[PDB]
Amino acid sequence: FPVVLVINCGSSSIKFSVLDVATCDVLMAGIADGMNTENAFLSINGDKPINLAHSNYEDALKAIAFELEKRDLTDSVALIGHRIAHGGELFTQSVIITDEIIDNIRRVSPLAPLHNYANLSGIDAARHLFPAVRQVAVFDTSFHQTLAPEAYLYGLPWEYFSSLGVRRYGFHGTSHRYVSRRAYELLDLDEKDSGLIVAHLGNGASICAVRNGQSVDTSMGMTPLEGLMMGTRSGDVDFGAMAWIAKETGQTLSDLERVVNKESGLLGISGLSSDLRVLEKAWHEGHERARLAIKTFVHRIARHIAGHAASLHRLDGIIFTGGIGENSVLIRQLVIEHLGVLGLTLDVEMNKQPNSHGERIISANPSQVICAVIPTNEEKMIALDAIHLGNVKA
Amino acid sequence: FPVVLVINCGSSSIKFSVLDVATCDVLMAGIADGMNTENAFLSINGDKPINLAHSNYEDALKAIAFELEKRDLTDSVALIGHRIAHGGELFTQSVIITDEIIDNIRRVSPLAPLHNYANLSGIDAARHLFPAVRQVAVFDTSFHQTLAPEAYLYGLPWEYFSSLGVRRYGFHGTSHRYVSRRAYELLDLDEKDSGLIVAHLGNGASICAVRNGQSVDTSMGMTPLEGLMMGTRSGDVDFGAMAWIAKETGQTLSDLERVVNKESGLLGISGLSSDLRVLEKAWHEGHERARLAIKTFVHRIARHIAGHAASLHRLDGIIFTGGIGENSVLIRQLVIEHLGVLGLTLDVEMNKQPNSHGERIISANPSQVICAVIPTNEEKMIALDAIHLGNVKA
Ligand SMILES: Nc1ncnc2c1ncn2[C@@H]1O[C@H](COP(=O)(O)OP(=O)(O)OP(=O)(O)O)[C@@H](O)[C@H]1O
Ligand SMILES: Nc1ncnc2c1ncn2[C@@H]1O[C@H](COP(=O)(O)OP(=O)(O)OP(=O)(O)O)[C@@H](O)[C@H]1O
Repeated sequence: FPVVLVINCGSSSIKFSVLDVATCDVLMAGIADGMNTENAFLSINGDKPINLAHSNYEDALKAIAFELEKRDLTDSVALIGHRIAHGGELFTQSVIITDEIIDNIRRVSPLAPLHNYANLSGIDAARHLFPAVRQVAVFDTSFHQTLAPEAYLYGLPWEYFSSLGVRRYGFHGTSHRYVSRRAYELLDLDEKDSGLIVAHLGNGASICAVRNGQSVDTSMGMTPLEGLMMGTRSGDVDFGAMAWIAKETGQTLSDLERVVNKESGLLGISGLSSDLRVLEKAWHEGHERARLAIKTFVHRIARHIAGHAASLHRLDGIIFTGGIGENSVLIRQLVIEHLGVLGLTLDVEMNKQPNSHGERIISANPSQVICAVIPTNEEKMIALDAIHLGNVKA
Repeated sequence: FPVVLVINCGSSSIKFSVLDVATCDVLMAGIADGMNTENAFLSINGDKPINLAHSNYEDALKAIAFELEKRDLTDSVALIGHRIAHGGELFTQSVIITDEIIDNIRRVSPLAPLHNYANLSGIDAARHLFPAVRQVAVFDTSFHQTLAPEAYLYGLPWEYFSSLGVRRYGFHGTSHRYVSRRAYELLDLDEKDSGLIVAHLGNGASICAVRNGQSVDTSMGMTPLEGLMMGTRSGDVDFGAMAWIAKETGQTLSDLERVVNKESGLLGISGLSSDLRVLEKAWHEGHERARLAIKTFVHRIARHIAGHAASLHRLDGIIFTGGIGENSVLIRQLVIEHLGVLGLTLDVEMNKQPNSHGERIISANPSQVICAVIPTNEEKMIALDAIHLGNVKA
C-alpha cells in the first residue's frame, strides 16, 4: 500500500497530509505552525504539539520526515504533491517536477513573492530528503487558464499586460476543479454540455463559472484581494476611494496593502471577528454591525454568482463549498433567497442537514437551477494528479 | 412662455441649455470650453465659436447671459437648474437652492473636489447675475440613496465609513432616474411592482438596478472609477494588482490615479482611441487590440447587468441608454448575446434601427426579459425637477 505525501507551504506554516494511494484516504495530517520565528512547532493530528524551536523550512520538513519513519511509512511514500500558489501564465496543468519546472516557478514568483518562495523552499526540502521519489507540482491558478482575454484583461494600458503580465489569474483552482468534477456526477450532467457556478466560501472566498468543464470566469484577480469580501480581505474596492483614503489619512500604499489584506472584510465591518460562527452568534444577540457584515457578505456573493452566470450559455448548478459553504445553513439560504431572480427554490429540510451528509442537493423540485453542497477536497485532487502522473515515463 | 436655464459646470467647461417650460424642448444650447486657461471660448449651437480669452467661471456665465439677452429671452428665465456632481449622504432629492444648501454642498465637496467646486462656482455666478430667479440643485448621486447598507458598504474597516464617509454613492443618477421612469410607460409596467436594469453607456458608463421604482444597486462607487470599463477609465481593478504595479514601476498613487482615470479603459487596451466609432472601424479592418477592447467592454457590461439582476425579486427590463447605448447596434447585440443565460432573445430588425426611432423595444416576442433603448435626457429631467419646485412656496 503506497502513499502520497501532500505539502502546502504557507508564509507562516507548512500543512501536510499522507493519503493512501489505494483508497485516497487520509492516514496522517499535521502542521508546522509559526515557521522559523523564535518559537516554531508541529502538531500531528493535533495529538502532541511538539517543539521545533526556531527551525526553518528545511528542518521542519525533516521533522515531518522523522514522524513518517516513526510510523514506518517512509518507505511507502511513492509520490509527493506540492501545492503551488501562483502558476502565472506558464502552467496550464499539474506537472512532474524537474529542474525546468523550478526555473519556471522561480520566473513567475514575483507575482506572489510571499507564498511562492515558501512553496519553492518546500520543493527544495522534499527534494533533498526524498530524492528518488517522483514529485508533482499542482497550481492554484492552472484551472483558470481557460479564461478568454475579455475575461482576464484589465482596463489598464496594454503595456502592463504585455511587459509585466498584469491580468486576472484566479485562485482556489484545485478546489474549483475538484468540486466541479463531483458536480457532474451528483447533478448527473454531461460535462461537455454544462454550465455551473461554484462558490468557494472560506476565510478566502472566490467564485468560478465553469462552462462545459472549463473555467470561463473567476472572482479573484491577479492577487487574491479582488472579488468577494472575505474574512479579513476587503474584496472589490473602488480604486478612487483607496486613492482618496491615501491622500486623506496620509497612509502609504504599503499601509493600505496591510489594511485591505489583514484588517478589512468581515473583521473590518463588524470590528469583532474574522470568524463567521462568532458573527452568527453576535447577530443572534442583537448586534447590528455583525448582521451588517453578514448581509453585506451575502450580497457581494449573490452579485458575483449572478454576475458569473453571464459567462454561461445555460445555468444548471450553483455549488457551495469551503468552510462557510459547507457548514453555514444561514449564509447558503440568505444567498439563495437573494438569487430568486434566477428562479431558485430552496429545500429548507435539505438545507438544514449538517456537513456529515456530504455531497447533497439543497434545492426543491420546481427550481430552475439545482443548488448543492459539495465538500471540497484539495488533498484528494492533488493526490489524483500525482497518481495519474505516477504512471508516466519521464 | 417662460424658460429654464440648465447649467453643468465641469472642471474644464460649462455646458448649458435653455428649455421651454411649456413643452420641455431645447431652444438654445452651448458650451464654454477650455475654462480660465490662456485660451477660453464659447460656442452656442456650434454656430459661431466666439472668444472669451482667459476669462473665468463668473465671466463665462456672464457671456452666456449676454447671448440670452441678445436673443431677448433673459426676462423669460423663470428657473435655473444646476447639475451637481456629488451630493454625498445629505441629498436624497433635488432642492431649491438656499444658503443652507450651499453650506451643505461645501461640506460634501471633499468627496469630489474637481467637479463640485466648479459646480459651486456656477451657483455663485448664476446667483450674482440672476438673483430674483428661483434656483434648483439637482444631484448626480441623489437617486442612488435608496441603496441598503449591504449594497453601499465596502469591506474596509468600519471607521472609514463612520468618520470619513467611505461608501458607494453611484452616478448618472439623473439619467438612471429619467430612463427608468420612461421605461415604466414604454414597457407598460407598474412602477411599484417592477424590476429593471439600466445600462448607461457613454464615455462614462454605469449600471443601475431599479426595484419597484427605487435604485437598489449601482455599478459606480465612491468615485466614478469603479464598475464598468469605460472610455479612458479602467473600471473594476484588483487593488492588489495596483499595489503590485506601484512597487514594480515605481509610480506614486497620484501617477496611477491619472492612469486609471485618463489613460486606461478602451483607450488603454486598444492604444488607439477613447472613441468607439473608431474602434468599431478598426476591428472591421482586422485590428485585434480594438476587437479585444470591445469584447472586454462587452464582457464587463454583461457581468454587471447580470450581477445587478441579483438585487431584484424579478427581472422585467434591460434598458440601454447613453451615447453608446443608443447608437451602437454592435455593442447592444454583443451584450444581449452574452446574456442568453437570462433567457433573452433579440430582434435584429428592431435592433438595427438608428436612434431617430427614439424609445424602442429591441427584444423578440419569446424573450423572458424585454430589451429596449431609451434615449436619456438629463436636461429634461433637471427642468422637470425645477418646474415641480417652481410651484413651491419657499
Ligand atoms: N459550522 C459552521 N458554521 C458557520 N461557519 C463556519 C462553520 N465552520 C466553519 N465556518 C467558517 O469557515 C471559515 C474557515 O473555513 P476554511 O477552513 O475553508 O478557511 P481557509 O481554509 O482559511 O480558506 P481557504 O479554504 O480559502 O484556504 C471560518 O471563517 C469559519 O467561521
Ligand atoms: N453611432 C455611434 N456608434 C457607436 N458609438 C457611438 C455612436 N455615437 C456615439 N458613440 C459613442 O458614444 C460615446 C459618447 O457618448 P456620450 O456623449 O454619452 O459620452 P459623455 O456624455 O462624455 O458621457 P456621460 O454620458 O457619462 O456624461 C463615445 O465614446 C462615442 O464613441
